[PDB]
Amino acid sequence: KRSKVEIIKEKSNFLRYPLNEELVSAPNINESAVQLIKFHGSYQQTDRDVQKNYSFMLRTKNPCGKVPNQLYLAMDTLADEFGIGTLRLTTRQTFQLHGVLKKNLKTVLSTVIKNMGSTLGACGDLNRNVLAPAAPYVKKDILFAQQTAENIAALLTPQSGAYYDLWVDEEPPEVTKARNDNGTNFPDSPEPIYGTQYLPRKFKVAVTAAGDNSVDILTNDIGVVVVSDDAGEPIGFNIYVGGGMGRTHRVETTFPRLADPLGYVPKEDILYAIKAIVVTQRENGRRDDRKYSRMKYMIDRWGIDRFRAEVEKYYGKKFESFRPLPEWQFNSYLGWQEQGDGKLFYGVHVDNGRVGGQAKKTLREIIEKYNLDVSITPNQNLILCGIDQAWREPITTALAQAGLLEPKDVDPLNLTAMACPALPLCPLAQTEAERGILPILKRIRAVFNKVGIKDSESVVVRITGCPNGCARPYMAELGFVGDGPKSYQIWLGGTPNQSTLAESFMDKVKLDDIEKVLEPLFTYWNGTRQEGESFGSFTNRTGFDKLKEVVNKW
Amino acid sequence: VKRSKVEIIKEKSNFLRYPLNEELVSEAPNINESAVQLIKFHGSYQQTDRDVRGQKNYSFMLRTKNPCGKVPNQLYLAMDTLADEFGIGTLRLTTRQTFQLHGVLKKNLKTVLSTVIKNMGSTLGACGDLNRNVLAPAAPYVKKDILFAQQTAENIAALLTPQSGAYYDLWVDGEKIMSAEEPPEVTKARNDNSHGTNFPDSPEPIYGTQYLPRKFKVAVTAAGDNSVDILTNDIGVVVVSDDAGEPIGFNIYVGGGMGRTHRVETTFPRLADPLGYVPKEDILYAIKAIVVTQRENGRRDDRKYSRMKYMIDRWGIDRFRAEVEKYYGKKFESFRPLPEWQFNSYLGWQEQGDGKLFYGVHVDNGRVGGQAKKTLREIIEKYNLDVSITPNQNLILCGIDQAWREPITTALAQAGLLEPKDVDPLNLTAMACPALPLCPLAQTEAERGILPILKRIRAVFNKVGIKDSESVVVRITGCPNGCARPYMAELGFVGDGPKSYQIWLGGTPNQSTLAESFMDKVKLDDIEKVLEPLFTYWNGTRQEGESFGSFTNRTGFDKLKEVVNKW
Amino acid sequence: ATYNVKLITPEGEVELQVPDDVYILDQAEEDGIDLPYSCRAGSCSSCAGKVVSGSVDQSDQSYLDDGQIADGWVLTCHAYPTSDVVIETHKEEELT
Ligand code: SRM
Ligand code: SRM
Ligand code: SF4
Ligand code: SF4
Ligand code: FES
Ligand SMILES: [Cl-]
Ligand SMILES: [Cl-]
Ligand SMILES: [Mg+2]
Ligand SMILES: [Mg+2]
Repeated sequence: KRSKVEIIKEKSNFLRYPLNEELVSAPNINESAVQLIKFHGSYQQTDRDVQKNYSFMLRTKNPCGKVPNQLYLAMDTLADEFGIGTLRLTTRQTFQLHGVLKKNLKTVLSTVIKNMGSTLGACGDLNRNVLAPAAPYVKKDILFAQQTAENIAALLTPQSGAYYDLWVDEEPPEVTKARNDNGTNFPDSPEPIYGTQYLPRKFKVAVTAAGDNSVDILTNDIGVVVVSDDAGEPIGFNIYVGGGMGRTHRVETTFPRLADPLGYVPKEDILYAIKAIVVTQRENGRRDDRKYSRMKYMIDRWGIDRFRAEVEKYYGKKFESFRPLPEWQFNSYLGWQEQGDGKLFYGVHVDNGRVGGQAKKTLREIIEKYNLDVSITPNQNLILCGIDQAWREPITTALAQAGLLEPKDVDPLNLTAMACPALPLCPLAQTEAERGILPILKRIRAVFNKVGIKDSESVVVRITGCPNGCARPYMAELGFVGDGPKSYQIWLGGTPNQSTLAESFMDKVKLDDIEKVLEPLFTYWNGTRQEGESFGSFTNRTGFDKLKEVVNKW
Repeated sequence: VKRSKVEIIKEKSNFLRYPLNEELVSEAPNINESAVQLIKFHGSYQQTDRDVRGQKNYSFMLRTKNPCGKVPNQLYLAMDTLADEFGIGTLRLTTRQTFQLHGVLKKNLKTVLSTVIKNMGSTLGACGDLNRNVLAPAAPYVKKDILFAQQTAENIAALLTPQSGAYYDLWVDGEKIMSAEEPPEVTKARNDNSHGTNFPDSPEPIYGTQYLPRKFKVAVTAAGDNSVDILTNDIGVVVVSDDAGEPIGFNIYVGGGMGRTHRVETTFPRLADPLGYVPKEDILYAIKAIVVTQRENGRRDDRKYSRMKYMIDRWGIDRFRAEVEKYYGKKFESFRPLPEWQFNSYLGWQEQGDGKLFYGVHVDNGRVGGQAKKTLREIIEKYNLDVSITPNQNLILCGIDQAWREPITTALAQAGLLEPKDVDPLNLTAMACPALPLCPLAQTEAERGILPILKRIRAVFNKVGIKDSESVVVRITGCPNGCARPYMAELGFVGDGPKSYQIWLGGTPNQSTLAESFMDKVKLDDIEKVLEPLFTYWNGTRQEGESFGSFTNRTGFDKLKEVVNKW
Repeated sequence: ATYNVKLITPEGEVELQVPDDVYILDQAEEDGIDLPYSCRAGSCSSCAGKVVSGSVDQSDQSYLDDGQIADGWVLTCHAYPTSDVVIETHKEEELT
């Protein structure tokens, strides 16, 4: 018993066939090609506002969210030349570029590859973009987190040259060495770790430094945390395993899950431990029903201790005990900040990561005129890196003129909010997210004002169009998860920190009825919160039973 | 909050008596809504004839309960006479091995049902929010696992028979019976509250005042024999035997159903999951436990989502098994390996295994009328035969002395009934539901449109060059409720408009596979436009002996739609 | 185009946003309003309503003749709204 996608991967000759023929046929491609083109970082979509108008979304690979100047410039131009005029920053520190016609697809990807970029493995049954702290801090543990993420991305990059064959016709030796060691490998294959069948499903890793949870670590297949040493010298990594947001409405055997603490490894061991984890998923882990394929389900089923022992077979030694860590703090990296080396960086707030019409033009003019590298954050924002102090004022002036605001001038709801693209181009969406979130945030602000909550107060709001959870709604203080054309499930219990799993509070709340739920919830928060207690902490301390009583009584 | 109108009706009815009892005897040709809902539980349905455009002409359909499809001689004779005397001159064999008798006037309803009850029959629970007819292998084989499947189905039917006595009170003023004592193992299983299944003080120890959330369907068979279309049922029970053919236990599947509704994608057909295995002595306890789990947990707010299939879809099979295990009082064992399913029609001349023969009579759509009907009744009466109804709407003449083979064969041929060899193979495995004119849920024809469709399928086959011994399972319904189990067809037509069908593909000759919807709103006139390219591509690229069903699943809808659009 | 569809039911007046390519009954259902039906394909009278104002497209139906359509009858299962429309529901027994 194996899924249709397994058979497709099997027959494809490492992701070439029949994609290769289909690419050069019709405005669309066949089902097999649709599945395969994902591994090369593109998705066939249709516009659901319209009557099948086909186009292709493309998604980049950018470990740590780092984007070289040359790539930003090419992406910016490609969006206008061959896309819909926008770049979409994502919750995994990546670009997406929507609306590409099939006849231009090879031109677009080839341009990406020739401009210090890649889409390889941006989708597919393989390692997705590896998260790291987006800020260009010079601090040691931050730099080391960033390097480690890059190493992991490279380690887990597909080695079949299928990508380069279709579209276009440095690596630290530690990575090559780790990749080549025998667990773990298929010694004679074009894919030493992935093999012919790749993974059972997408696989998501996040790396960070102790204390910094910009990366929403608990949500990933593997979370990697740099541990230091009283002087700030990295000595090793704590590891979490088995998080994921993906679930499906009315299928209670599907659920979001928080990664478990797995243990600690010395710094020199990291790539071996990671490969061991990946191989454990590769070998075990369901290929019959995609839906129960993510590593989270294997860990739910086995328990963390049996999983650890299995990983230890491929690692070749015992994980040490997970070391104590500081609390978790969310960091947006927005506004004007010091890198620590004399240069500045500026974090640009972007609602939903949607970079378009003028904001887009101005960003490109800045980036091009000062030759900046940039970085994408897991909250869909853009950091302008490596700024000389002398440039602070003209950059600030240019951004303000374009309508791009400093954090102090943005509603705090917006600063932490996220929504997925959903409609019109997502084929899974049940309702709006990106196109409906801004009016929702304004309504939340109006509920706060009516209730008497100060305009500096806020709550994390994350909206998706369906329960797949691409904006990580199940970590929100307030999550809306689309469950109908004009309705959302409301989730509560996430924290400002992203250290806590939300739970479903109510189903099928109609868009029009949102205030009927929110007003009593926030009235009770205002009325009985402890001093400075967040809505999230207040929700977990007070409990759903009391919150529902309050909602029903209203 | 949140309980359906039918729940409140059951609640107010004093175990299915009130206000049915007073409505039955009112002057009007119909009965009120509450009575309409209640009379189902006594095995009758108020209908109206949709061919007559200007005015509701009321009548009552009646459906029997015949576990395994077994029909005693006395009952066949009574049903045959009732159909002519009080009905519309036909008996309708069904996909659950039952009779239906259409067209009874309200004023004659009690006479008809009473006659059924006095003639070794029953309609109790043939409809309603309860256990429907229990399927078993229809053939009167003397083989042990077949006999045991049949006995088990009967025991289950009896176990899940309503106990209130309301039925006998309304139709027979309370009398009788005579009938067999119910086997004591059934009574014991039913009584028995050692695991909290029952309402100890109630006229309905299992069902209570509310009965089930919805109809509930069980099919029992022997390993290998899928005449019962097992995967489709709430519970599928499979007799497992040792190497010698001695029954040792049962595998159990749970949570199938066909019912869905157009443009409500939260409704769907579903295949039953393997649940596990129980030793043979445990069966009624396991089954009751499954039924009680549905009784306690199925949705009673919205009837569309009440069937057990939804509970299992939602909970998953493991959580469902643990819940059933509370009421069973012990663990299911692991589901044992089974041989591959095979469809059997049981048609033609065969051996029972004891020296007597049986003959399976092919009947298109189970519609027994005019002459075929007359001749069948003459044979059955002359030779005093018991008979059996199959889940493919056919009739088996059982217990035939070898000496009678020739005169029976002569009488049947004279009546225009045919042996399988003289039937188009498309007909042999085809089924349609009654749909129009008497089904209130029908959106188009099924039974009245299927025979011309089969002949047009045959003409597509001939044109394409496919041999006339080749076939595909065709099943047609007038709406998406799926009474002819179309979602298990190689070719299913499911009514979605006055003269249109949704076409479903991917079922297999075996009924081991769930079809998927291929195209919507295919007009009756356009059928060839879809079928010709499909069957051309089947003929052109099938593997040796590969069925249209397996060919469909191997080739995939993407490539089939491309082929259909190119055409 | 989405239209305001007013349904006057025996339990009360309810207001819904029904898109122009969605049947009236199908939206009611989505919004958890209990309306009557049986065939759900326009060939009977279970779902019959009366248009108080506005208009519907119900060409997919086949039961009602034209005098009845002119008289404002509507089969809610097979009607798309073509304007803001006000419809009395549960009106079958006003015929059969
Ligand atoms: C006669 C029979 C069809 C046949 O050609 O043989 C039949 C005929 C009707 N079925 Fe059925 N169903 C018959 C077996 C089935 C089956 C097959 C099976 O059970 O293996 C199914 C699909 C399996 C399932 O239950 O999902 C089936 C799914 C339905 C449904 C949808 C059920 C659901 O739970 O969604 C309805 C409507 C309802 O009850 O909601 C229904 C309702 C009806 C009604 C009674 C319409 C109604 O509710 O008033 C039918 C009357 C037609 C007429 O004028 O005679 N019938 N019905 C069936 C044989 C049954 C028997 O008990 O003796
Ligand atoms: C590709 C698709 C729809 C599809 O399958 O064709 C999709 C599939 C999915 C799907 C559906 C699937 O692929 O099965 C799922 C459910 C996966 C599962 O295992 O259950 C899903 C859970 C997420 C999750 C939850 C974590 C997880 O995987 O559980 C995350 C977050 C994370 O990784 O931290 C996520 C990160 C994005 N996901 Fe996602 N995701 C889509 C957008 C995104 C991006 C662009 C959202 C954003 O607002 O930033 C994502 C940013 C990520 C990136 O570049 O890699 C999206 C396209 C929408 C469009 O029109 O562009 N997706 N996406
Ligand atoms: S969460 Fe759902 S709707 Fe949103 S982008 Fe992901 S798949 Fe689409
Ligand atoms: S499938 Fe539909 S039309 Fe056919 S008998 Fe059943 S309910 Fe009636
Ligand atoms: S329900 Fe039959 S016409 Fe609408
Ligand atoms: Cl994704
Ligand atoms: Cl039925
Ligand atoms: Mg943002
Ligand atoms: Mg037949």
